[PDB]
Amino acid sequence: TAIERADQLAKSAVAQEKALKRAEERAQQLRARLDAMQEAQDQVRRDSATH
Amino acid sequence: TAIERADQLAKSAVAQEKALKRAEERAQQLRARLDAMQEAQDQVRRDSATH
Amino acid sequence: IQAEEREVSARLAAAETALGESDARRQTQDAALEDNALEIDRLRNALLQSD
Amino acid sequence: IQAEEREVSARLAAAETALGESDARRQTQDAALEDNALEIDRLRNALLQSD
Repeated sequence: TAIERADQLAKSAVAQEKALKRAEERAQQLRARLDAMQEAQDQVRRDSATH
Repeated sequence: TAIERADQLAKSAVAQEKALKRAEERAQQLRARLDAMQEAQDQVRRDSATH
Repeated sequence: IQAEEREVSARLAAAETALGESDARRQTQDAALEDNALEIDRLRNALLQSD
Repeated sequence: IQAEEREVSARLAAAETALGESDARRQTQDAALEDNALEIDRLRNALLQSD
């Protein structure tokens, strides 16, 4: 019984690892989009200075 | 040995449960920061319109 | 219409997140259920032989 | 922008259908997998006694 539980729990751990990898990749995408947005804000700030 | 290894993987599974939770709140927070800079851009757009 | 676009795009993005997560657990649940089905059959054979 | 709103709402409708279908299928196989766990416990017990 302990071997059965250990095997299924290791499988669950592998699934959890895959889920965190997905979440971290998509959070990285969110961070990159935020960073591009900030750079755009910078350029608009330069435009405002010109005005 | 089976009981020991099963307990170790139980602890690791709990740990990555906590890590997933953490990444979830932090992704929610950084999504809120995207939102905040979104309202910032709305204000700055109407500001450039006025200028 | 711009505001409605923003809110719909956001909540659709959340829906895509949820569907990806649900698809991953579709896979894990179905695979684990198939493994336990194999276990059911093998214990069927074992108990038949023993009895 | 009206057409783009239509497209985004269509993607949202499809996502909301797939999410519901996934959740229902998940509930069915979740109950089935719990029942499978109990039944495997029973077979392990019968193997106990007969062995």
